[PDB]
Amino acid sequence: VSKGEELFTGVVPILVELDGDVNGHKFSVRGEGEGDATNGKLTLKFICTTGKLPVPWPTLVTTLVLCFARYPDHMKQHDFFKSAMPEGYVQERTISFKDDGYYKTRAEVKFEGDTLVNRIELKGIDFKEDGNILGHKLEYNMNSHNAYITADKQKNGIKSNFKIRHNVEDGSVQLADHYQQNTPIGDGPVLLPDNHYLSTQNALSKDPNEKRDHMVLLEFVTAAGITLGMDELY
Repeated sequence: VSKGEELFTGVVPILVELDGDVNGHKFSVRGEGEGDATNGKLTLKFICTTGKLPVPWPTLVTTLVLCFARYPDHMKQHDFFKSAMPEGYVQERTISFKDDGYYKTRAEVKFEGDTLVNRIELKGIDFKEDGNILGHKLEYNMNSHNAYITADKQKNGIKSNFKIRHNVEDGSVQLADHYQQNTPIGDGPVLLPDNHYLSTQNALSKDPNEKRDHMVLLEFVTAAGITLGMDELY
């Protein structure tokens, strides 16, 4: 059994640190805020600490803490992310932008003291310098999306693939194809889920008093997709 989910019954401080390198354009992002897994809510503010972000903020949303998803009571058995805590998990992605370059990300999500920390290394390769990404042609928003989760028993974790649709400023859509894999950091017991999905919504905004390049982010993540019998009504 895992008492990791007991770490998320209250409001939990969050720290996010990202080092990025896209086509040799280097940058760093630091975010801070708090997560409320009981409601599936994230409240975060991110700052590009190196000045100007060379990619659009929306393209980093998926990279910048699924342990804060709201799993309904009758799905708590399928919450891999909290089960790996406090030792945490590694989250790896390839994000392939269609007709453009790709991100490779490696993150460690784990508790450091009282704070849930997401520390990411990102490399971007083969981008067009005036594509939608390096050219900053994407709208500052984030459509709602459902990401299917499947067990990865042969790696003792989960995997997921899903397509993010970024609205382009001309009205077209930029597809970002995500392939994701998570594996625990510690040796403890983890829950391997049945197939299900996470339903995510986002609101991106700006802080009036912030002169630095930044993103204020509200996010909701709720698990769904596991059929509910009357046996769980008990």
